[PDB]
Amino acid sequence: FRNNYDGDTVTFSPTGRLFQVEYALEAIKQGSVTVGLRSNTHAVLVALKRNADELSSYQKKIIKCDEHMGLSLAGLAPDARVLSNYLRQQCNYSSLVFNRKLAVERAGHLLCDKAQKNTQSYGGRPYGVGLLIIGYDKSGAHLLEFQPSGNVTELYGTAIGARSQGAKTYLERTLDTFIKIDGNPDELIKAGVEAISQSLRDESLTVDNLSIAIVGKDTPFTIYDGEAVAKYI
Amino acid sequence: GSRRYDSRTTIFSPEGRLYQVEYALESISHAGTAIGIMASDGIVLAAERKVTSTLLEQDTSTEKLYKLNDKIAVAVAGLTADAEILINTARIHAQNYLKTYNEDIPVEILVRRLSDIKQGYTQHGGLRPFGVSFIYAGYDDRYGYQLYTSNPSGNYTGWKAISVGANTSAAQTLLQMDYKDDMKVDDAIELALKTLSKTTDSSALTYDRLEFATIRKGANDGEVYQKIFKPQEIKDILVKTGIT
Amino acid sequence: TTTLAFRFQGGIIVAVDSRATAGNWVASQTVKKVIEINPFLLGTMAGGAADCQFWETWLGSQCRLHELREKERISVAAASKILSNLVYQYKGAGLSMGTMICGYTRKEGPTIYYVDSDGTRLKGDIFCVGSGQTFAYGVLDSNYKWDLSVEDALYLGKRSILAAAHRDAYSGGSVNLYHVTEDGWIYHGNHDVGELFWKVKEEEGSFNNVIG
Amino acid sequence: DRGVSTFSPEGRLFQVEYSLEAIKLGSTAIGIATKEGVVLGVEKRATSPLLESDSIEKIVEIDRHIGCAMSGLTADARSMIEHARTAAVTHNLYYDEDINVESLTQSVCDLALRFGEGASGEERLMSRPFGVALLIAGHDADDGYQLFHAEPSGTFYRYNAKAIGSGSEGAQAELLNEWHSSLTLKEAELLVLKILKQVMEEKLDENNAQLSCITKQDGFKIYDNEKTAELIKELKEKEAAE
Amino acid sequence: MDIILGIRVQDSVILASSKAVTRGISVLKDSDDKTRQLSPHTLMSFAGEAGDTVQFAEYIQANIQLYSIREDYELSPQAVSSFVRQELAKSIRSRRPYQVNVLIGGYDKKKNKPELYQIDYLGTKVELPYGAHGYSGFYTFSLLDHHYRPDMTTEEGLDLLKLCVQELEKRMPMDFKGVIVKIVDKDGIRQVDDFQAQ
Amino acid sequence: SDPSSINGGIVVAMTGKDCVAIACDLRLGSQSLGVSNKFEKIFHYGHVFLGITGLATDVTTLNEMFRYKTNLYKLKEERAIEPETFTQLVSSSLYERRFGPYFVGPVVAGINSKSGKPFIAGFDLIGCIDEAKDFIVSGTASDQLFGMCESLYEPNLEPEDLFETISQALLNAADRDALSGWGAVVYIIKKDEVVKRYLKMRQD
Amino acid sequence: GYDRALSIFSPDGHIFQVEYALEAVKRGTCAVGVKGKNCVVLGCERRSTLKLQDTRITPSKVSKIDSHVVLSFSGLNADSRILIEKARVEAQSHRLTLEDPVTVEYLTRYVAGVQQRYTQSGGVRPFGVSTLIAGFDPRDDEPKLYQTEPSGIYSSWSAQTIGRNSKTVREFLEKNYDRKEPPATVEECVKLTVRSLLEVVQTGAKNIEITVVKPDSDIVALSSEEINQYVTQIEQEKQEQ
Amino acid sequence: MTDRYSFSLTTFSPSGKLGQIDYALTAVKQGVTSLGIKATNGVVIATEKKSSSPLAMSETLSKVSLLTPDIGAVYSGMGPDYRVLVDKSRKVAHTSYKRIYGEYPPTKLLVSEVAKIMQEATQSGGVRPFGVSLLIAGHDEFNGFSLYQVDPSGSYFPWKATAIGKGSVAAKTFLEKRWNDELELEDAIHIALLTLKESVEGEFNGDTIELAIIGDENPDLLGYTGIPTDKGPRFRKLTSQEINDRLEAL
Ligand SMILES: */C1=C\C(=O)NCC/C=C/[C@H](NC(=O)[C@@H](NC(=O)N[C@H](C(=O)O)C(C)C)C(C)C)C(=O)N[C@H]1C(C)C
Repeated sequence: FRNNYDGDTVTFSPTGRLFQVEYALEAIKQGSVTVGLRSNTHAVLVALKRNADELSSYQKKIIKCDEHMGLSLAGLAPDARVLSNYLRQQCNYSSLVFNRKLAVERAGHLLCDKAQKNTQSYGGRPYGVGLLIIGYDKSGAHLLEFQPSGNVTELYGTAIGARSQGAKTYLERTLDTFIKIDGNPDELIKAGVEAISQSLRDESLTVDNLSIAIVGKDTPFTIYDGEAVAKYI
Repeated sequence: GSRRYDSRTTIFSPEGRLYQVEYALESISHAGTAIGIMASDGIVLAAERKVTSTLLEQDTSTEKLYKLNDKIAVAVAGLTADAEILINTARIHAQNYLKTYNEDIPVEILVRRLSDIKQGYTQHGGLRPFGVSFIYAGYDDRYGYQLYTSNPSGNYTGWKAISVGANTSAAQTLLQMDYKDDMKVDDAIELALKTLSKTTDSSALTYDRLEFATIRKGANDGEVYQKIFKPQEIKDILVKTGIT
Repeated sequence: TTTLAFRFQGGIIVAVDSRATAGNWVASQTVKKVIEINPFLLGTMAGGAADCQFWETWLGSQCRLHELREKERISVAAASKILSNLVYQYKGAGLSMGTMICGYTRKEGPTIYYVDSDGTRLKGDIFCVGSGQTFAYGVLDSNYKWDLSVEDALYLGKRSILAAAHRDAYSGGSVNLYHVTEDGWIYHGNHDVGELFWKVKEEEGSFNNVIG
Repeated sequence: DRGVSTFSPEGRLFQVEYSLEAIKLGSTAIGIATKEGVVLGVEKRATSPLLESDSIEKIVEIDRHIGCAMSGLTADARSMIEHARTAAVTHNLYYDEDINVESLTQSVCDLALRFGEGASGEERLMSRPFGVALLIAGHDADDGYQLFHAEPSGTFYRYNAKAIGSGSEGAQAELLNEWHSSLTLKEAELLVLKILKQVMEEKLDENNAQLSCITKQDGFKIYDNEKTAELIKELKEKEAAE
Repeated sequence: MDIILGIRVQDSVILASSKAVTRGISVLKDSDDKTRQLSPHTLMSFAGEAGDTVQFAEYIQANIQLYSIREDYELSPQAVSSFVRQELAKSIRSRRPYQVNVLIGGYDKKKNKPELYQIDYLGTKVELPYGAHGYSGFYTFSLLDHHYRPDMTTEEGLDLLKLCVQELEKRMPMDFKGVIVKIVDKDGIRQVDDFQAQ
Repeated sequence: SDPSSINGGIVVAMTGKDCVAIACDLRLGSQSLGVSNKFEKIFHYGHVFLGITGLATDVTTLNEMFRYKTNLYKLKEERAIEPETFTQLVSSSLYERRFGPYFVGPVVAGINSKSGKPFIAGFDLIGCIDEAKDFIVSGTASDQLFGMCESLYEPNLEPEDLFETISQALLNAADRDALSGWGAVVYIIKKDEVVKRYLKMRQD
Repeated sequence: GYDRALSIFSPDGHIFQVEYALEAVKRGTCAVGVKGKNCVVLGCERRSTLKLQDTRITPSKVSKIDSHVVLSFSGLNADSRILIEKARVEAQSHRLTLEDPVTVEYLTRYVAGVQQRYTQSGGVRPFGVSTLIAGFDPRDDEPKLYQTEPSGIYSSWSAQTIGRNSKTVREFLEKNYDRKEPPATVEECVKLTVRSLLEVVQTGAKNIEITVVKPDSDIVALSSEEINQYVTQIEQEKQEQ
Repeated sequence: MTDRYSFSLTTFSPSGKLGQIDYALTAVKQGVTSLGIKATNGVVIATEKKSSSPLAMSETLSKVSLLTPDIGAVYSGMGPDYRVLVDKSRKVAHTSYKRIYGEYPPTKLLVSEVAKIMQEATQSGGVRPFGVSLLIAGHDEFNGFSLYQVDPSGSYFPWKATAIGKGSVAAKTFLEKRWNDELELEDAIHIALLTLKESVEGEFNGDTIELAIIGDENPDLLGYTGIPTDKGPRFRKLTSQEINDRLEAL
């Protein structure tokens, strides 16, 4: 069965599925967990960084795209670089030409359409990475979940990666609470760290192992690593 | 997409062989035999017309001997259509050389070019190779009379006597048996007809099944002459040599 | 502008002025008309500042790549041809540069190449390039000998730029000196014409014309 | 067959994975970083006594403050080095400063995924991934001495010590224990030289192994046989000492 | 312009080329060799636009050398000149044409005869007993038209040049700083190091 | 200035009784400077002759082009090209460079081997075919040539007579043109044989 | 148009088309090169599957890239031509731009790159060729000998052989070539080469061509006799025992 | 989109055969019989109009086509392939010959051009060979009258007479008997009609047969007067009427 319809993305399975996209989608589940959540004043990203040896470094999971927008990845690191770079250009273009900050909702539509192009044309491969985008624009704080299938969604919070279902349930439970943590970043971040910890198993989150980013009202998107995140462990 | 139907005509076998080149050769092996014999005072080209008939017009016909230059000609073994494509590019190449240097193109230079074209269809393009093998017979003031051979692979070599097409093994053996360095053109002419006569799959070697050409330095002049025999000229030479 | 480079028993001498003009306006008196391609390679500038300064820097990059690639310092001849061929690509487009590529390699010894935006490339012992060239040639030609103490040659070069700075309205500011030996090039200071002229006048008794 | 950029059901790119296999067959290469500099060591591995061993170049210079070692199909690394050198020199021409070691690495990694038969993202022209890994080592004012492992996947990591090639898994295991944040350049040299000896089928001498280092003061240098040989000796003695 | 002279005697071709290189107001060099050897028995002298001059000569050189290696043979002088004409002929209709004039002197080891070819930037080729590019012609063409014989020796030829070079130093407005002479013959190409007083 | 006036030279063709003649001067100069007196401007491919006045480089180029084309034509057609056909080939070849033409004044002369009829034609620089039954003139002294021909010429001259006539037309025309002369050559063409003669003329 | 990835990785990390390219080499006639203390010699065997050729015109196996460097090979002949051309072209180009002929190492690095390139470019198969390139760098007397293969890998050798039965002749060379003391003579160097070929050519003075390269563009190919003689003086060495 | 079929669709099999060409030839065999006969003063080409429906108007479809005013063609095999081949053939006679020399191409050369077009569809990327074989008959001043056959391979040969399609074997034999080098055009036309008869099952009249010839010049068919050297086209397609009048003396 499947074996006859998963050789590329230009083929539908007898049931209407696109396996190559689905396999790509799998690369994400195999990636390190990362969480995203937002109040009305801020949006926060929390990610678990993974290392190779103990002689190695911890691969970065958060990327800044503009002063008001940024994301966290799960899956193929290269693809995240490609996509985030594309998002940087779109942000940049919106400013240079229209002197306008690219709306998060729009950034999402762009990513979706860019991804979609590599799922209907022979030769291309879908992107193998999931992205959580947060930003503060003219309509406030936002959080988006991007999938290689092209599906981009706006949420209050979410998580992607291995054991991610843990955190996602927590947030889906905490909702009414954190969505009101306005005017208090340290509280939203703590809620974020508590969410991600629900997806732990191997170890516990350390200092050169945790990564957090935040954007908000009068807060340019900034990443925190190492001792910078110590006050949250 | 397309990948599914791609034969991949340009790949190595686990043995390091070029499938298509091999198969192309396999095709050539069933083509009318062509023989080239080089003597001290000239060269000889002889080929057996594959598929003939009472109705086939022969005075108008040509399927194995083509004039490339005034001092160069080739004998064909394989797909005529494929051969013509190459032959024409060859005629053009010779004229270009002439235009650039105001000198007739040296025989090997023309052969290397054609061989190179072939070689290409072997390394890139995804297209099939030309199912052709040429016996080149030409003359220039640097190496005098020369006899060359090129095949689907894109490789070429020089010869004193050589055959291409069907029954080459048999033909080669017979030539290897009676060829002698000091041969004279007419000697070569006979050896040629004899070999064919012995390898022919037909009953008798009649003129209506042959094409003949000679590049001799017409003594009464001092220059070289190319001559493709006409039906009757082949019919005559066929009697003299003793095959009537 | 005045730039000169010459070969002698003790290697190569390179001297330049430092004035930049935009028409008759004096833009600067402190421009570096000598590009240090590397420890053994120097380039002089004449013509358009931007053109020389830019392309000669670019040359340095090309030389460095050559050395990484071939594991060896590039030859003066080759360095000069990189510039020569590049400049020829733009022939007719408006580049303006009278250049000197000078260096010392074990295989070539002291070598000087003249390269202008015309596509002209020449090897020689003496070359004076710029609006002040003739003036420098006047002094240099009639005091040059193959046997000059590395100290005398240095002064002859400096003095030649001095002559040019004086007569040429487009030359002036200060003098920048260099000495090139197989060990590499050695910088021999920046001499402001403001003080240099009077000093030379008084000590040498020349420029007897000017009122002192 | 199957596209050169097809995903496996596990979410991996076949060609990249297989690429990694060819690298496991490569000649050992080890990199150790210390606050005194980074050391790069490699197994020559001549396939015959007639092969002039010093014509084996598996440690090359990117720039004066960046050098790198390779493992796997080494012919594949020529263009990577070219690109790397060009990037390094170019950054200097445009910014009048040295290229950061990490950026240089990131640049090399960006070529990595530029393969395919027509991938919808730009114009990736290269029929297959590279079949070689790299240990890029250098120093810059921003993050001092650094060691990077760059793979055909396009990803790269920073290591205090890293071994790639045929004996990697084993040698890495050793490095895990041997390495400590106070190692000296000298110590690192012997450590590399030692681990190389343990994994090499051949009897490690100054002809089938090569050392090199990168220091802020003298840049990237490749130890000449005479120098390395004496380090070999200096090692035998210390070992035979206990 | 520069002085480019060529005279084909009995068993050789002699090329004389002014040594001066002047740029505007100053003569920058007095030892310039306006020549390139295309093959062991083929020499080409040139004059014209500042950049194109050498660029074209070296380009032709590279090609003739490449042909030699590939064929392990040396093209006849006639053939070499025909190649050169074709190149200039293309140039004349290109975006930016080579402004170069040349003289090609070669010894045809086959025919065993010296040959002189004159070719301008337009691709105009002519074979002559003697030729010249620029103004030089206006003086020498009648000098040689007078004192010239087909069977002259290389020695006689060199004397004929001396005659020409003198007239040029007498009537030409510029100081071309003397010429560099070269002889192409059955044994190849050599320079007459002693002409600055021969 | 005028490219067709850099080198100079003239060509002229004439029809006689079962014969055709075509002549040319031998000058190749550069403005006032005479450079070569051995620059023949007549060529032939098989039994078809082609004279070409104009810019020397193009004269050479066109000859090399028509040789190339006539050679391939023979290899494919298995016969030598005829005057009429060649005229067409010359015309289309020139018009192909309509907006950047060769600066030449082509003249064709020959006898149709199948009909034995004499043939001559002239063309402007972009191919305009002028097929005359009496004569064709070309070159920097074409005005003079027209004057000579229009008077001297008369139908069906015998080879020996046509030769006198064409030679006198050429000779006297060239002597009034500063850019023509320096020697002439004349071809008398008959079905069987073709004779070539060099004329003795002023060398100034 | 055509850009199919013909050379790709397989599960075990192999690139079969490249490997199969080597197989083509293994099937090619033998080629060998040994460097003396003041010269390098190249030897090649001539197949005999057919014999009635014209050796005058049949293209030989040792090719000149420039006047001071030569290249021999084992594998597909058609392929070798394309490499030899590119090399000769690069040679002239290098002289034109650097105003200096290529070093043997440079020329080798170039050819190797062309081969490597054809192993990771779409629409093409690797060269079924392996080469031996030798000569003397401009103004240098230290003999140079290098070898390249389909993969794009190269390196220098004191002596090396490629082609059929190369395994054998390499053995002979490994126990007959002393780096400590290289064939101090052109003669003794050319002898060692013929000896090594005799291990596989099985008596064929007409099936063995030699080429001697000396410093300063001194390249010459020996005749059947000159060669036949070495064959003679060598066969006696044996009998005399 | 974009044709990704840049590779050959016709390749060599281990036996040395080029399948697609073989198959194409097979398609030709299945085709309706067509033949050609060269006389001493003309050539004739004919075939059967196998109307594929009694409601179709066979006149609106010609199997015998004029390429140049002295060259005509007929085929066997795939009608649509032949049609586009005829257009290409008529155009190439212009673009590659008449526009250069101001005269129509001689038969062998035009045939040579058509042949090439077919050869290319045998090696080019993404295509199949043409499923037809042609019989070109024409006349040129230096070669007189000629008859040619062009196969899907791109090969061509000159004939005194021959037939292709369904009953080619049988027809060829009937021609080898009746042909001689002294036939006058009318004789060939007759032999033609006789040969064709055998290959025709039911109706056999000027409406089910299509025949044209290359013979004398037809000034009457020129369309204008005043230019001596322009004497008219040698190609002429017989009319239904002309065919029947002949069948009466058959
Ligand atoms: C050497 C003096 C000269 O050799 N020649 C006189 C011309 C001077 C050029 C240079 N100064 C400049 O180039 C000035 N910039 C300039 O002219 N820019 C152009 C413009 O029109 O704005 C551009 C290139 C179209 C400015 C940089 C002073 C000068 O002073 N030349 C000196 C020496 C080489 C600096």
